[PDB]
Amino acid sequence: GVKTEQEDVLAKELEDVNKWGLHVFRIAELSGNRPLTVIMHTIFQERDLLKTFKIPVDTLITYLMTLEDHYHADVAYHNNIHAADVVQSTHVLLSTPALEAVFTDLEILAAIFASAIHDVDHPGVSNQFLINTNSELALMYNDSSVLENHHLAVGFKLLQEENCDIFQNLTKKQRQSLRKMVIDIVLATDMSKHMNLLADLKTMVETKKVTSSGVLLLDNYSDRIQVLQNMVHCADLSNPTKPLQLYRQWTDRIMEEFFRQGDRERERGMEISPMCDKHNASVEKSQVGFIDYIVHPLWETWADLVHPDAQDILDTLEDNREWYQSTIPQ
Amino acid sequence: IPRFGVKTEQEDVLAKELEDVNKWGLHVFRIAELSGNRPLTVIMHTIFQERDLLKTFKIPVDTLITYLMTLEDHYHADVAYHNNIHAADVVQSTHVLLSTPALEAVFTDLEILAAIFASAIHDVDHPGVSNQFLINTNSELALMYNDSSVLENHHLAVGFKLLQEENCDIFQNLTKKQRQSLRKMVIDIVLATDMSKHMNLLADLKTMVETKKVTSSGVLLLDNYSDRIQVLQNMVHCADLSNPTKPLQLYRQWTDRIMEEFFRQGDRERERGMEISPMCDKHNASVEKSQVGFIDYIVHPLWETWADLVHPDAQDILDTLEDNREWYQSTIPQ
Amino acid sequence: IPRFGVKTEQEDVLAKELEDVNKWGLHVFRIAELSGNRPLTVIMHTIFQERDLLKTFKIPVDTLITYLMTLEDHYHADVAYHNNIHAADVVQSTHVLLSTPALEAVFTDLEILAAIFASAIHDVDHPGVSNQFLINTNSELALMYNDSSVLENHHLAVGFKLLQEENCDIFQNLTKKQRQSLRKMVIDIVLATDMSKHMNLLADLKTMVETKKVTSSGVLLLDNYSDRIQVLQNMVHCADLSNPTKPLQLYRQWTDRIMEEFFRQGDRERERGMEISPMCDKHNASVEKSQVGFIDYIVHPLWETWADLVHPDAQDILDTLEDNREWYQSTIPQ
Amino acid sequence: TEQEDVLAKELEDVNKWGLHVFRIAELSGNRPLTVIMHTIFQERDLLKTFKIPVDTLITYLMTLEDHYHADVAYHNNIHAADVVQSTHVLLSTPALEAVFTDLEILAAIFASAIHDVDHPGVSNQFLINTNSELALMYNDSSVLENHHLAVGFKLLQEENCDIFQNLTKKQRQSLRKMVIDIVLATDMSKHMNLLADLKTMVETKKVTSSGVLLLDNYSDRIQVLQNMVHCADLSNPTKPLQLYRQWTDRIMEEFFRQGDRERERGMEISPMCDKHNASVEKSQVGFIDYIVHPLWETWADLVHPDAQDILDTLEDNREWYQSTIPQ
Ligand SMILES: CC(C)Cn1c(=O)n(C)c(=O)c2nc[nH]c21
Ligand SMILES: CC(C)Cn1c(=O)n(C)c(=O)c2nc[nH]c21
Ligand SMILES: CC(C)Cn1c(=O)n(C)c(=O)c2nc[nH]c21
Ligand SMILES: CC(C)Cn1c(=O)n(C)c(=O)c2nc[nH]c21
Ligand SMILES: [Mg+2]
Ligand SMILES: [Mg+2]
Ligand SMILES: [Mg+2]
Ligand SMILES: [Mg+2]
Ligand SMILES: [Zn+2]
Ligand SMILES: [Zn+2]
Ligand SMILES: [Zn+2]
Ligand SMILES: [Zn+2]
Repeated sequence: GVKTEQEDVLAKELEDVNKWGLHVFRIAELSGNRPLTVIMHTIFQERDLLKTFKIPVDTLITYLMTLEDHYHADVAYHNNIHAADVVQSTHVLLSTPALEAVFTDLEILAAIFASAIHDVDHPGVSNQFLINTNSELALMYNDSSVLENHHLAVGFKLLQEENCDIFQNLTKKQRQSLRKMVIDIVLATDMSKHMNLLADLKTMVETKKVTSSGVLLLDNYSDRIQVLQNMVHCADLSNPTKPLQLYRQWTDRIMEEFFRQGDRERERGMEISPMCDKHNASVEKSQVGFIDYIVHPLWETWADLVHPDAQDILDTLEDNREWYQSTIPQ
Repeated sequence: IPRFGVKTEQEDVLAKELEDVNKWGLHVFRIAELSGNRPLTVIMHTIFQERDLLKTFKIPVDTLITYLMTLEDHYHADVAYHNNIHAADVVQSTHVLLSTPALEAVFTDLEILAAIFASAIHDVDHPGVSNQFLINTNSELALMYNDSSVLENHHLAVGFKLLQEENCDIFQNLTKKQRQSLRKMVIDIVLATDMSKHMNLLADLKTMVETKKVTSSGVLLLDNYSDRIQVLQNMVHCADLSNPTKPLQLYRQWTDRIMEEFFRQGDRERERGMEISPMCDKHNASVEKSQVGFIDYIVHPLWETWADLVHPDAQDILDTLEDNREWYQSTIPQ
Repeated sequence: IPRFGVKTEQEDVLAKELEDVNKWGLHVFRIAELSGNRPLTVIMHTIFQERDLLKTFKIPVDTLITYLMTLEDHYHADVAYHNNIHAADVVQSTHVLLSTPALEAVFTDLEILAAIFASAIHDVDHPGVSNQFLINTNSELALMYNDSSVLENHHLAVGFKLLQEENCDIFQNLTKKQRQSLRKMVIDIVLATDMSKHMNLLADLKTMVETKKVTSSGVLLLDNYSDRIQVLQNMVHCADLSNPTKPLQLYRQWTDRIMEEFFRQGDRERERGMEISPMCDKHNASVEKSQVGFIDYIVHPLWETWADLVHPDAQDILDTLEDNREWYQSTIPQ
Repeated sequence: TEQEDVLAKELEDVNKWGLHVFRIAELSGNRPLTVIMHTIFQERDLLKTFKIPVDTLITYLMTLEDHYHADVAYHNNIHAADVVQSTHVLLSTPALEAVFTDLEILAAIFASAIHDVDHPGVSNQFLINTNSELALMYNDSSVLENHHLAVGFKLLQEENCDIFQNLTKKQRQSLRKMVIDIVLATDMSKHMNLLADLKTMVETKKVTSSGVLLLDNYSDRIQVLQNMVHCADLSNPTKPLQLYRQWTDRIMEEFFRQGDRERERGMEISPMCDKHNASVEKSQVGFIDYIVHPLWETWADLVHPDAQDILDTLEDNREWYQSTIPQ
């Protein structure tokens, strides 16, 4: 945008880039459906990643638009807006006090890049649906973390398009390390890995060693990646912790995507997946259940790790939790 | 969706619309809305039944429906022109062209099957951007197909690959001979939809019109495979370029869609600092002029030659084309 | 249609050898020669007939043979160890392990089919280099599989993909539930052959041995999918690492082959200026020492645990392993 | 070093037609493709011209050579080395002095190097008949040729393998198109049209102020490069008899293996692939009479008289096989 209105409104919104509760939907509209491109770019300047890793601006914008282009516009929930949100949320979690000066620039880059591509080329249906229809993607990945593996493959592969290699100036050592962290992070986003991820996180909280700086102590890759994996995982499962105004938009979108999968399964004569049958759904009830058995249990543990950094996030969560609970019909 | 084995009110209305399946000018857009965005599946199913293809090739009905929905699911809902509605249109248009009097009893069931299947998969998984855009961005699709008929090769590969999903092999009961023949014809047909082949296709079509030969029943005579497939390639190519030959109401809807798709590519090209492709600049475009040029240089030359081949069965179609051409002519702002 | 699945005038001598298909120590190399380098095809064919799997799963014989030939053709003839002979060996070995008294009537026909098929495809299209080599060169394969169990994921993909070639779907008559169950078990088994999972597999095998339960019949009790697939994973893993437990004559040919393959990789890593992988440096090698070490830290701890699970069915296999270990120890140049 | 001397000794003929490519294979430890490419790249100063780091070049050459099947009797790294070296000699022909740019030269050499990479040792039809994944991906059209290209370019993406990293975008785009055009033209299904176009060019042949071929447009320039590499690919019968017979034995061994596999599967056995009903000699004479001679004869015209000796050797070899045809 130039010295006009359309710009001011966008730039004014990008001002909240470092705050939980960013009006990502507003930005999506204002940026002409380029929330991932503008939010990623802003965060990259904000963290001075272009300079640090010598990323030509044009290569970065080209890769970003390409990546965003590979998110499906026709998918209600798993699209570029969700990706921008997970990225922005991770960017905020990276700045939590308890993690001050803990992670390197490269590790920061990995968490942000991973967030950016963690759902690219999502068809809007689950792994199980792809497995049951014997999709080519499922045959390729042996029914294991099919989509997650695919998100990774596409994210890296897009680096190869014209003027898209944003890591062209990283040394071989940086590339090997970045790639491994990105893979470890994205694969951890598969919900089939939630429980174990949460378990290890709790075990870590029970070993919580703070440094002379009062900041978490991570002296090995295993601990370092585990925090990064859970961070991005919390960001991916953070809709319930956002201002009700946003949380509600996310809920309607996920439900629309689920119901759409349900209709496809109904068409094909397949068994309709949980929460995907629009004729017998409990949106309000499912949200409460989602928060009770997964979101709240996860964020609570995370709050313990960075205590008291995420205290406000939890309150918002428990609050939103009540809101939906009180909307449950009778 | 029905109630106690009876059609729903919507299914009934859908059925009444499908009554014009054998007519040029079907309200394909209404069919799309009434079918819940399943124009390709219903039109294909209607056509297979009408032509008794399920029995002839022993295609179980469940398998056909499953493959149809799967094929339709792979057309992009976010692509304004090259989507399932366009596929359904090319299918129904080819279906009407196959029934032309001049081609009565000319083709076998397998050739008919091939022309129809080819029409159904001809643009599957179209990304909404041209081959050149895929080539210039060094997409993996262009790498895989060596920048040659990139999209056309991809449509074919996807069309056939989907037969491998659960209960999707509609050709499971065909012998190897039928399958190799079917496959060869379908591949020959779809690759012929690449506009870069237009001129040579048209050159060949004319050659045939020059040496055209009618049989005992005033029907076209096509010996060798070269001439039979050539006619099928041109038939599906005509169908793919039939929007301007349709009643103005339908034609204008197609024009809005292709222009919307073109402008989106232009916008992406501009964002990327790439040269903007012809007719893709929403800031510097002449929709009317382009449609006039499109008809004069490509569509009319092709259809006039086809009208000649099946003379005089395509007379009305040609008259409608010329009328739409003049209409756009008088709209060009001066 | 031939007797053993492949034409051969030495068929008589092939029959003599194949009579030992149920025996530990089959002359797989001799069978490879007599069958015309078709060890995997004839041995698999023989086992399927013997176990009556063609009848049970309604597998047409021509389809089974076509798939087997296709699968075998996809093992590299230029790879000294991870080839069709190793595949045939693992299959036959798994076949014997499945027949151990302690497991009589424990596994279903579907589970048996999974273990055998998994063994057959577990190394298909192996390039003769390790996962790290594929990862360090940024190969397309490692890119696709995100550096995780690259080869193993590939073996599975190819194994299932080949079912799509002409007349190769040996599972065409299985119900959808049988296919999904089979598919899941096969994947679970092949992914477990990744040596990076050896320790965790063994640790679990030991825990099972500690909590070992038997039925009224003196047969292993396996209550849940978890314990079932675990025994099958370790079973195939044992067969894959069974060379040191075979008659010295056979064991030595396997050692010569794996060493040749390792050195082959070492020369490639040397040319490329890469760090040479362990045991892959022909200039600094201790073949004998390495075998003894392999037995002491990997092979014996695994087989001792397996022997305890099916005690005393594998006592002779364990005794041979120890006889062979001593042999290599006595050949270490001092 | 003892053999390093023999290698360098043999490599002195890299500019000569009839190089003992088989000996180079042995002396180099089966690295003919890599060594010959390296020599030619230095010989033509290509590393400097395009700023190709030596380490990157050799890594890619080894990687490309590794993707040639060592189990395949004919379409392997030895055949690729041979086609590259032959293309190298043809490019140096007097009638073409200073005609082609270093990018066009690079294109022809590169294309020759990758033109058969990852060849399975069976024909396109075999792949099509078995519904192989490759045929499904390429819609039964130039299946293998398309694949050779795809692999050739994909391998540039491996660790330190991008030999074109320092070419401008303009050069990369131009090179890619030329390489694709050249390799796709090695598909025998394109033979007749290529020849027809080469003959036409010979009819309307024009030369510059220096007497070298006058190639005015891309269409004409690429057509000459396509046919050059095509001639290099079909140059076995033009080499001295001793090498030629070694190649015939290799191709027949590959064909027979395919025939054995087709018979095992109950498939129709492809022409010349039935070891129980073969006519090696007859096939070579027919191959020369209907394809190799018509092609080389027209090329000889185009570069007259540069290829006279090559054509004479070809005709002699043909007479030789003729005399071995039974009955
Ligand atoms: C994996 C899935 C069960 C987790 N899950 C869920 O249950 N509901 C209801 C959601 O809305 C949702 N959004 C993301 N993940 C979600
Ligand atoms: C550019 C290509 C899609 C061909 N083409 C075209 O040029 N114009 C103007 C159209 O309206 C059109 N509609 C379909 N194809 C079209
Ligand atoms: C680590 C192991 C799986 C690979 N490995 C090995 O190291 N040695 C020494 C062998 O003899 C051997 N035989 C098969 N695999 C082997
Ligand atoms: C027909 C052709 C494509 C295959 N073909 C052949 O038939 N003969 C006799 C050869 O010597 C030969 N050399 C390469 N290709 C060959
Ligand atoms: Mg996800
Ligand atoms: Mg098209
Ligand atoms: Mg293995
Ligand atoms: Mg070739
Ligand atoms: Zn997500
Ligand atoms: Zn179309
Ligand atoms: Zn193995
Ligand atoms: Zn060749």
